[PDB]
Amino acid sequence: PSVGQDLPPVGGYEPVQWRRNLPARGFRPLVYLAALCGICGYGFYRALGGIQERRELKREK
Amino acid sequence: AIIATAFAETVKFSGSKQELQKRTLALYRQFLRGAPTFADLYEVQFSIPTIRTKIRQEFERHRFVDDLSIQNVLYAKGHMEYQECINFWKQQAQFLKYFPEEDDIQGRHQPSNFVDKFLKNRA
Amino acid sequence: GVSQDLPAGLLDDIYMWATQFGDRLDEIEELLTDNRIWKLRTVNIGTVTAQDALNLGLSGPMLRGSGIPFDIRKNAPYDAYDKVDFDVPVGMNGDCYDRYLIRMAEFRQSLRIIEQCCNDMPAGAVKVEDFKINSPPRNLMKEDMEALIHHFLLYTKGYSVPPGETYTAIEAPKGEMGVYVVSDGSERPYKCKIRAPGFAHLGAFDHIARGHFLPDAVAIIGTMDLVFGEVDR
Amino acid sequence: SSSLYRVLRNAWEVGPRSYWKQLNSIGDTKSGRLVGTDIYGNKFYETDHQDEIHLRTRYVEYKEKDYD
Amino acid sequence: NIYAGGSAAAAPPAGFRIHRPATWEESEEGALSKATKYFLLAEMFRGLYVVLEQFFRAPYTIYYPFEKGPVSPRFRGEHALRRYPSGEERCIACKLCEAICPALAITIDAEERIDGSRRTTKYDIDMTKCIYCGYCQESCPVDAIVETPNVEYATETREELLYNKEKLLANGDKWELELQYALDADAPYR
Amino acid sequence: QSVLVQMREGTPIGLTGIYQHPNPRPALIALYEATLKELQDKHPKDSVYRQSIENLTAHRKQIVEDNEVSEVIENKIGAGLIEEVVIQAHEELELAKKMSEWKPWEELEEKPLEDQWVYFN
Amino acid sequence: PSWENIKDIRLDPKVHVDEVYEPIVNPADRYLQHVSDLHQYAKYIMAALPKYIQGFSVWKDELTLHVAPSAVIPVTTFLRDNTSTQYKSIIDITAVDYPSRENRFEVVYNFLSVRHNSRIRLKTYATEVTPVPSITCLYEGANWFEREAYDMYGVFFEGHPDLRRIMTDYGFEGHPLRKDFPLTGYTEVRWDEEKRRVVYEPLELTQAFRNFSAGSTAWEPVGPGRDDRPDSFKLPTPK
Amino acid sequence: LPGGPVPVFKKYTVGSKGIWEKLRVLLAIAPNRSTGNPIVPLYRVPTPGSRPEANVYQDPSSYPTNDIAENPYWKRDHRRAYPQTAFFDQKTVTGLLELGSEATPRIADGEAGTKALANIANGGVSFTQALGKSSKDVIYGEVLTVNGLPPVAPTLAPKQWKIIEGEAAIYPKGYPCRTFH
Amino acid sequence: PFDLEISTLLPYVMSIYLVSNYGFTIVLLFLLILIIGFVYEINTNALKINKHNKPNTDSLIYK
Ligand SMILES: CCCCCCCCCCCC(=O)OC[C@H](COP(=O)(O)OCC[N+](C)(C)C)OC(=O)CCCCCCCCCCC
Ligand SMILES: CCCCCCCCCCCC(=O)OC[C@H](COP(=O)(O)OCC[N+](C)(C)C)OC(=O)CCCCCCCCCCC
Ligand code: SF4
Ligand code: SF4
Repeated sequence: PSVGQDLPPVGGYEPVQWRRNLPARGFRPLVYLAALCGICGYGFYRALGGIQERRELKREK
Repeated sequence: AIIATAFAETVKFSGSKQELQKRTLALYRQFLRGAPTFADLYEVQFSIPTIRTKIRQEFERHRFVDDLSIQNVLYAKGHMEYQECINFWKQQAQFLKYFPEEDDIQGRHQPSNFVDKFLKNRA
Repeated sequence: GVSQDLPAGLLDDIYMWATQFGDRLDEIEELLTDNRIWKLRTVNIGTVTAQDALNLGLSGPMLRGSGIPFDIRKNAPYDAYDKVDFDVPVGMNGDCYDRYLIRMAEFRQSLRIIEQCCNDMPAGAVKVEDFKINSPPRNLMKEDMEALIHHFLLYTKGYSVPPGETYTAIEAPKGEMGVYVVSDGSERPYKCKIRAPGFAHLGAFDHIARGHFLPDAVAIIGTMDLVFGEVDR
Repeated sequence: SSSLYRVLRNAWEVGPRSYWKQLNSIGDTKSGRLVGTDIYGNKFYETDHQDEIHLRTRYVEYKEKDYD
Repeated sequence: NIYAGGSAAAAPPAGFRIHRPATWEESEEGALSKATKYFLLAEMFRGLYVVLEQFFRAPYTIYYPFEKGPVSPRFRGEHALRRYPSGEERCIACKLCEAICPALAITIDAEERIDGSRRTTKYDIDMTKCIYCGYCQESCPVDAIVETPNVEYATETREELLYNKEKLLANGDKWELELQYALDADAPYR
Repeated sequence: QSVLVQMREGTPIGLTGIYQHPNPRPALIALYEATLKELQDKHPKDSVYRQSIENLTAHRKQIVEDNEVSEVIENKIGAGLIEEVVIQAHEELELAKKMSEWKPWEELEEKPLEDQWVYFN
Repeated sequence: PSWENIKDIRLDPKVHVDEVYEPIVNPADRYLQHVSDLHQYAKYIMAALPKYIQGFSVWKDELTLHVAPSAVIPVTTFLRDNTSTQYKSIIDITAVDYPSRENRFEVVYNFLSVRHNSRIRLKTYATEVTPVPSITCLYEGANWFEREAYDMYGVFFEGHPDLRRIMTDYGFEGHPLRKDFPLTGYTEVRWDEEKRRVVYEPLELTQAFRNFSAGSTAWEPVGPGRDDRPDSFKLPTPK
Repeated sequence: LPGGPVPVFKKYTVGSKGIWEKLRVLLAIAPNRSTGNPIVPLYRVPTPGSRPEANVYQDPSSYPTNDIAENPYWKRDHRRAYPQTAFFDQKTVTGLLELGSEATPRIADGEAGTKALANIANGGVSFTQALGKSSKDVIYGEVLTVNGLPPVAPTLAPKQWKIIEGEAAIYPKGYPCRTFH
Repeated sequence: PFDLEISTLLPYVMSIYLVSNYGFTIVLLFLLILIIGFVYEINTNALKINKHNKPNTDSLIYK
């Protein structure tokens, strides 16, 4: 006889996760490069516009 | 362990006594050249000729050994002790195992006769 | 056998741990496996050819780093590992990176063992049947004259082993660890000897670590897994 | 958890004098329910609250400035 | 069939041959797509975002003199010589704790006392060579010495760490309410 | 002539340090024929060693002579991959060359003592 | 789909047997067919090298070849090189002293063919001063093992680069795992205040070692036991 | 595929609640990841010193061994039924090659057969002479295998490997570690 | 010699408006004369330390 022991459930446990859970996340790399070139080029727009404005200010002074 | 340590020798057993005599001769030469290195290396208090006379005395211990096989194990142990001493693996506290009586006088009341041994029942 | 029975509610607990550990180890895998720094620091470091891994006496994750499919719990199984289903990871290049990738998957296979043994645990006795090699329960030895005699003798004197010699080797996570014991026939072993797995690994250090740089003499220590209770004793 | 709202609401529940005493005592702010007192004199508390990690539930408030 | 000799049914498995490693030209990724991951450090940023997620979660630390960690009743700490109900020393000097102790910490002298009962004159444990195996507790038939779950008794001298009969009877005095809780949950499993 | 037994650089293979060996079977059958010829010339025909390695390499050489492709002969041989098999046939060739110097079919030169080989009954 | 609405494991029907049934069987019975195969293999190995193999013993799927010391190197090469054997990996090699024998130490070699999944043992002998030759020219991994078997046992390995002590003190005089060497040893260590170094002194204990081997059984505790020898490899009774 | 990703409500971890769960499904790499902390009412309640199962516990045993009356212990001891080391000299193998075996005895005239045994027992013939005198059928029956090949180094339970290649593998294609089953 | 260029580019960056269209081309030519010495350096692999951990290139030719 064996009373008072720990035993598994009669239906068993549910299955655990032992596979690798590494899902690929992010946009495509061409999306990040296109976004990079867009952010950069808009920055160059504002920067070179400000340089020309500062040149006209230097003319006035 | 392809390559061996610097001052190593592959252990090899000689069937003639005169080859063993040549090897112990070469080994005394190797200890005796390396005694200034030992005095520098272990930062000892005394002079180099005391190391050299310790080396002579430790060969004076085993001079009248007859058995070639026992001479062979004795040679191999001596070369291992040389390889430990020259490579600085032994430290100064185990280098000075070799000099127990020089470093300090242990005290008064050295028992020599039966009576002084008896009064302390050999301590 | 075993010292004593499990506590009353541990089997429902090892499951609750396993369910979250499966995710807690995916996360450690993220910043090492596809780190370019951790990759570059461990790519052709510690390369062991498969014919040199045998002459050096290397085993476990270092022999299975180098291509050879051998592990004791599948090849010569013991302690109910035959009844439990799992797979084995074995690298292909002898580097420190395939010794790394096979450790990362033996976590997975071990969690698979824990689940399959939580589900399939039977009932019954936990120590061996007889009281001439391990002690009676304290319920019984306070009632039984025979069992009090056996209890009082297994601790003053001990049990006696038949005269013989054995080398029994299992697979520690460090690699193959065995013990060679010579039994007198008395109740003390005439001779014991552990074969430390890391002893042969540290003994194979200068065969591998020639020609590497000084930083790469340290990431090779971490793969041969030197805990040093093994190597000297 | 490590939020500011938890330390704020426990500071409100425990009260400012016992807040200052628990702050000189521990770094945390804890609200318990007085399970009992010691023969040496050490009040013990147990925590109901939902946002408590495992092994955080029970604690001692000592009596002496020098505690063991 | 029949195998050669040097030959079992451990042939190579079906598929033990590797495939040749792919050249650069037989790859599905473009050069621009691959090198965007190269110069924009993609998986480095992924591993960065992992530990940024870990910044915003609950720590594990418990505060030690105010909150203690886990205890099972089987746990072992310092030693204690228990007493019977109505106060009797329980140690019948059977020397079984001495005979089993794997590090030879126990030393006992035993004499028949005035009652004619068998008791220990001297009981002693060296706690500097005790290894906490619990064989001394497993071996005693009267269950006279036990392991209390106290680990907080660290000292400043060695002399204090040598426990005679009197220190252990005072421990088995002090912890008896607690050892009740331990042996109510352990004694079926022993 | 000279023969190759193990590539130490080339197309990779499942084992580390081994690589793919070009033309395994002519090297294999020539290494076999060298084992057969030296073993027939230098060992006595009574001896059990000569008998079994002659039979063994005759069996292996028959399997190598029969089937045309690599993946089927390495299933019928029973050893590892054929690169590994060529290493083995090389190794038993060198063994059969050493045994003629050591001459082990002789009766044993160092008999043990009676006190030697006792183990507590 | 919440963590408060998760089911608990602790209340559910758990499996309950009234009574467990475990048949009883000798664990030596499962070996017997392989032990017979091991017998036939070892008889072949003795017939192949009759000059070098003095005996063998099969215990229970454990094979041991019994070989002279001047016969170490020719047997080991065979165990490496023959395709039927292929005992590539050295596992562990060590010594055991029987002080009652004239040749005091015996030196055991364990091998593992990872091809055939087989183990093998090779036992030779050596006295305190006479050697046994080293197999470290064959095996790159053996030499540390050989050298370990040096320091504990004093057994020599002729033809060994870097033979010296390992895993003992550097100035240590003696060979520890040896029956004449006492347990606690000869010396002890303290910090002398005067010389400002550690000093090595003769031994002295604050508690003496009490062995409890004095007081073992006076009844022969195990019998002779049965045998696993197959009917093919024991001598026929006449008629 | 049986051990694949399961969502985080089957994982016994303190997780999140309310609008902060909707926040962290957005700001995450994989949404089915626990936070590591065990649930306080579930994990280790009741504590091991206070269990209702310890009151009812009783020592386990199997039936043909806890039996009160049918077994005697000598039938079911196996420590005393240990087998011995089969130690074979060189001369007892000459006996097995020339006398024979108990399975196939090549001995007639047993009263003279004891004397035929006795000179080998004293060292009459040699082992190389025993191999040379032995017939080809004896050499190929008991020293060698029946085909004439050397006996393979025996293993107890042979293992046949099977490499798992597809989506059931532990690492996908491109990683230098393979699963071998 | 790379540091001395970076401090030689420092006079230009302050006068970049004055030398419009002309000092631009001179600084281009200056930087290009530097870049070809730099590609000499990267083609020789001067700063790279080799490893003498060669995996035994030479195969096993026998007899
Ligand atoms: C506080 C402001 C922080 C701003 C973040 C820093 C600069 C931006 C870096 C670009 C990374 C990125 O956001 O990429 C977006 C991708 C998710 O897209 P996907 O699921 O893989 O589908 C793409 C399928 N395609 C390819 C077919 C189109 O990655 C992630 O969200 C992972 C979590 C990073 C969260 C960073 C916080 C911003 C909230 C975004 C919630 C969606
Ligand atoms: C290799 C580089 C190729 C560049 C090709 C881009 C052509 C795009 C056409 C838009 C021009 C425009 O319309 O923007 C003109 C702007 C704003 O000037 P404004 O003040 O509004 O003009 C008023 C005229 N006044 C002053 C006489 C009154 O000026 C610029 O400089 C911004 C140009 C866009 C930035 C391009 C940078 C490209 C990235 C280079 C990364 C190193
Ligand atoms: S404590 Fe127990 S084992 Fe020790 S002497 Fe007392 S009764 Fe015996
Ligand atoms: S716990 Fe172990 S070492 Fe300590 S006294 Fe008990 S038996 Fe001895």
